[PDB]
Amino acid sequence: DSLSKSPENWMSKLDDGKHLTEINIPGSHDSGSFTLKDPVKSVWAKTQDKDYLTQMKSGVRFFDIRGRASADNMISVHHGMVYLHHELGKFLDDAKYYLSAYPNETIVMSMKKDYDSDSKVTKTFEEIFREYYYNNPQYQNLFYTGSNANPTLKETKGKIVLFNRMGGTYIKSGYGADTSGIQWADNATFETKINNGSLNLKVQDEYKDYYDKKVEAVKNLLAKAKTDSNKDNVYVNFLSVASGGSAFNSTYNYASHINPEIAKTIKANGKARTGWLIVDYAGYTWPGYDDIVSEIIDSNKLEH
Repeated sequence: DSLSKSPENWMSKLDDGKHLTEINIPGSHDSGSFTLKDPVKSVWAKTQDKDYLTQMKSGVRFFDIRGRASADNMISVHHGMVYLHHELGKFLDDAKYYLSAYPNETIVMSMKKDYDSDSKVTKTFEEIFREYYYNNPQYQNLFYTGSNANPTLKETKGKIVLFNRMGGTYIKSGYGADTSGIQWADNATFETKINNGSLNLKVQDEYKDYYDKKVEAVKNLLAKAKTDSNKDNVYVNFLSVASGGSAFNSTYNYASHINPEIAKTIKANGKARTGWLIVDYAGYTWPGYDDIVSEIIDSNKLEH
């Protein structure tokens, strides 16, 4: 069958000699926002209703973690100023649990500073993630720590690869893991070289677009990924969009229109390269529409 039909372990069915970059990977934008209940606040701050484990079960492999330093030893999951009711440890344990049960999957975890540190913090966000997470013995063996600039599914399987959005880091494994980090253009389609120029990161993160212009931005990067068999090029394509203050154009409303559309587009294109598509409300299905996660998963060509 399709890999779609077994989302809990689609990556085991792949040829693990593939570089993560050439794999078509579903990701979830602001992964930990599933905790929000508040109806008013969720319009704009909630982007997921499935928890970590359920996300991973539905086939999400890219996780968008944005945090705030709560204390010199602690990172809280945040959507900008909105606290998501847990620390990073929690994502790490769910992730460890899931990888232990499906040791042929890799998880790519993005890590970003999304709001000012608690007044008590005296360390930087990068130092705290590095010392109290990445180098913590608690999470020994959880992270990829190899020195390959462009790691393969075999080298990373059963692990978290850091996708570094902290800025320059002293961490040495993962995407953008150098003292230069990743140069991120605001609300843009852009391209930048990462990992001492080893990789070419091409991102569409135009998070303030309206429906029509977003679909277009997404499809434009989509059409590029499709004709590009360079394993040194990494595509990150965010389907997600900001809502703003009061309006009842929630992130969910935008998602219910963008997801099916991009999904129908991927299906039509068959088995062509998509890059990593980061989506809101991963796994939320609408009767009579194509599912974006499932469509992403199924675009992977099985050859070996």
